[PDB]
Parts: sequence; structure tokens; C-alpha cells
Amino acid sequence: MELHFNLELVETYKSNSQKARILTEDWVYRQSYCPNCGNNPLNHFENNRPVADFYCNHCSEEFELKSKKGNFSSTINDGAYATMMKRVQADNNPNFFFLTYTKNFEVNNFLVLPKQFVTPKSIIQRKPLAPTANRAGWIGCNIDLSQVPSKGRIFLVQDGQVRDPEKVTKEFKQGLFLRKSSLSSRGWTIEILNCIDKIEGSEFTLEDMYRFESDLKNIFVKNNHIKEKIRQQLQILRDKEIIEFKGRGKYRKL
DNA sequence: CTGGATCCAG
DNA sequence: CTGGATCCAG
DNA sequence: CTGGATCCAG
DNA sequence: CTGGATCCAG
Ligand SMILES: [Ca+2]
Ligand code: NA
Ligand SMILES: [Zn+2]
Repeated sequence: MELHFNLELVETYKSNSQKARILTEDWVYRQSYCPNCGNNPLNHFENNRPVADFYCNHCSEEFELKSKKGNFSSTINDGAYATMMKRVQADNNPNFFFLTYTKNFEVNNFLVLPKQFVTPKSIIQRKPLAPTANRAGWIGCNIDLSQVPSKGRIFLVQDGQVRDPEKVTKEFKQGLFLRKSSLSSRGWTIEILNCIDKIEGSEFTLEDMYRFESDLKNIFVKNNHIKEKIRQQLQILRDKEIIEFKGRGKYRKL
């Protein structure tokens, strides 16, 4: 990845907001890949499409890009409130890219946030624009990401440095199982991913997994069928291309 | 027209 | 954190 | 929807 | 039997 914008694109513009739109969307089109499946390039939706900047034409994941000069805040500016409210609840609800760029118009940080982390609760309605305003009565919104987990933020470029796309695809696919709250309970798929990651190396077996039985039992005290559950969860992780089934109780991390 | 889109600016 | 000024398109 | 339980190919 | 597939309850 190269980290600088194509400044020529914005010669004819005056608004720094509109310049940011052009420069950041061009950069992502030219330089980013699908953090879910690894497809490059992402495809750009048509202009004005609500909360819909890019799609991956391989896996159908959608992406909303939010960009800013400087540093991230937990509060993010957006578009129309009503259509945000509708898009976060859609079956094809978008994942969210966050991009920071420097005073030299180069990409400082670039991360993805899995889609489950932007919920209707996150979306804060703004006061309508005054009737003095050009867009009088427009109701915009801000997104409150304060509650998002540290681990939900998956960096593609971090403080100047491009990260390995395979580390990112791995982390994103794990991230899609991550729970909206620290207060929400354990969750099987998460706890099993946790065991998998405690196993050294790429290859493992069902017997390796059944060693975590006593540990899983403490967590899920009412589960009297732990082994069956381990097996069911491995099937879930397979269907998501997180592991491969080698046949008869043998697995490999992807 | 109306109603989406940008994030900047302070 | 809050309120706008640009842009874009059916 | 997800946690707990059941089924049966091989 | 063993491990992948499926069902049922709240
Ligand atoms: Ca955007
Ligand atoms: Na957009
Ligand atoms: Zn993809």
C-alpha cells in the first residue's frame, strides 16, 4: 500500500469536506482490499447511496468510509439520521472503515470495524439545521463508538505502517463473532476460538480440543454435552473459512 | 424540486 | 460537541 | 438467536 | 464406536 492521496483530483473544489470525500474514496479504491475475503479492488457504489461507499464483489460485504484529518474521536460525523437508522438494521448492513490523514495529505491510520458494532443505539440524532441554512431542516446524525471494544478495531494501516493482509483477514473473520458488550455473556464460538488460539501451531485434532473440556465446563456449567458442542462449533468455524476439516477429527487453522 | 452525500471548523 | 457549507442526482 | 441435546454415516 | 450433522427450547 502507498499512503498518499491523488491531490490533482481536487483542483476544482473549494470545500475541504468535499475534497476529503474525493481524496479518501479514491485512495481506498486504489489501495484497499476486502478485509473479509481479501478481494482487490473494492467496488465503489454510486454517489449519494445511503451509508454505502464500497462493496466487495466476491463476498458481498459492504463498507462505509468515514475519514478525518488528525486523530479519531469516539464520536463520528455522518449523513441523514433516518437512513442511517435504516441501514444499520438492514440485512446488508455495512462494515465501517475509519481513515485518518495528516496535514501532508497522507494516510496515517486505516481500520475496519465489523458491522455488528454500529447499532441503532450508536446513532445520535442531531438538531435539524436552522431555517437560515442552505439545507434547512436537514437532520443529520453522529455515531457514538465509545462502547466499542478495543479488539473490534482492526487496523490495516497503523501509524504509518501497512499491516499484513492475511493477519487482517484472520482478525476480521474472528472479529465478526465478537460481542457488542463486555456485559453480554460468554458465547460458545468466542470461547472455542480462544481455545484454538491457545493451541501452538497450525494443525490440531479433536483430542486436543477435548482437553479444554474441564475449562469450558466451568464457563458453561449447564452444558452436559460439551464434546458435541465443541464439534458443532468447529463446524461453524469451518463454514466461515476460519478452519479447515482435514477429515475424521483433524483440523488446520486457515 | 427534494433529499441523499462530505467532514470540516471552531 | 455542535451547526454548516459544499456537492450530487433522480 | 444461541445454548443444550440428539441423531446416524461411516 | 467416533466425529460430522441436525434438532429442540427458551
Ligand atoms: Ca462515507
Ligand atoms: Na457515502
Ligand atoms: Zn470480500
